[PDB]
Amino acid sequence: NRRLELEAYRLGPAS
Amino acid sequence: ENRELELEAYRLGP
Amino acid sequence: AGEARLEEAVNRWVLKFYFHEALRAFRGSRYGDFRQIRDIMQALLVRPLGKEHTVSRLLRVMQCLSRIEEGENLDCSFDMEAELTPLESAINVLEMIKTEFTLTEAVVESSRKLVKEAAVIICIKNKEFEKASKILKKHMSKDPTTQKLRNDLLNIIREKNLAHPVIQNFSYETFQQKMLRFLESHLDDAEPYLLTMAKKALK
Amino acid sequence: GEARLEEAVNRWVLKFYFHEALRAFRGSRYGDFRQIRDIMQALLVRPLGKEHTVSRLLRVMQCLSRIEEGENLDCSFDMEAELTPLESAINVLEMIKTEFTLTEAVVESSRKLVKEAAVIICIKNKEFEKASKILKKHMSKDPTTQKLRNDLLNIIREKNLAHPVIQNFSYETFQQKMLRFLESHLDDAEPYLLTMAKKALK
Repeated sequence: NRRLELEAYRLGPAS
Repeated sequence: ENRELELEAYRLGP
Repeated sequence: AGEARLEEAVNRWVLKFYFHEALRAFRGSRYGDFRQIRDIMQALLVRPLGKEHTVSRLLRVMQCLSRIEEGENLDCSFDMEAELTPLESAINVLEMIKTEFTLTEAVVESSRKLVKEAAVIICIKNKEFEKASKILKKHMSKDPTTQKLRNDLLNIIREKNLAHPVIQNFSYETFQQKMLRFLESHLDDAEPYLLTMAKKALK
Repeated sequence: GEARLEEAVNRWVLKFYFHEALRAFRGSRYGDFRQIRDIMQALLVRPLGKEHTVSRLLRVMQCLSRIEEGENLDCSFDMEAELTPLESAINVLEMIKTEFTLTEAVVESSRKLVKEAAVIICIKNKEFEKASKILKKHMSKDPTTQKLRNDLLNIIREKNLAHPVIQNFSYETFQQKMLRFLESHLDDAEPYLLTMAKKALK
């Protein structure tokens, strides 16, 4: 879904 | 695709 | 009040400035510089910025470019579960951009086609055919403008034909820069206040 | 000109967030301080030109960072140690003494506090060997510190965490004294970005 890292406005990658 | 200019030893965080 | 509203104002200037430098770095294929500036903006977004549509729009574009920049690394993930490749993630961001920028489907379709094509081709180039098929199925089976291309790609995958012109003529550098001009064309192309003030001060 | 425009803005931004970091710290808003610190850290990787003022700035920023995390002994600021954050603060303090060209007598008073605090925190975390080692290497003065140093030696051996010296210690009071010490050797003037924001919002 991603939904929650998107809302967080995450620019850089998880890993 | 550099593009620093310093080095650490000015480390603020851990 | 006029102590926090001062912090929010400056934080907005600082963010908008580094956004401009990030685009300049990307434009010149200086991706090391882009990634460094991205990390600065990342630490900045957690600060109070008020509620402007402009910083929100800014961050979405910034998110898209970040995923496109890491797009050739299928081992890289932007979600904590590593379900999606960066270009699959970029597709999701593009839709948010279409929404927040109030774009017409006709305006977005050509560039969205580019991202979808790149996502599949990178998988093919890495001989990740199962992944290619999945992405193809999920992003081109139900899209009117992609059918002609979708057909070429199924055949390429099934024949495992990396020597096909569609694969051989693909340039990831060319792809990145095409996406950037699209995103820049829907941006307030005015110079950031901090740069302008620096130009006066050094004059 | 080119590239010198980036360095100019980078300096304004660093100096501004330095100003905000001190303000956050002064108001005991350490969450805001830590966030601002992370921004300044991410900036260090960019070109800043070379000003003596930002070097002094970063040292103070370094001292406050180690002091802010001083209670977290699982935190490390150096990559060869084995040093607790307050031990790192002591090392930074010496850089500050040199770079600010301060006299030993001026620095002496505030360094005792850090030495005092570093030992007491190890005691509070029941890290007595570390407490002893730090005590033996730093607090080993002799004059006005004799009464307290002896108290700490006795506490460590008996593991008496209920001793008033340990119980009455206030880290919040310690932090704010250190900040005020550091601010006493700092200019003084408002950061350019703040001034521009004032003239902009009136």
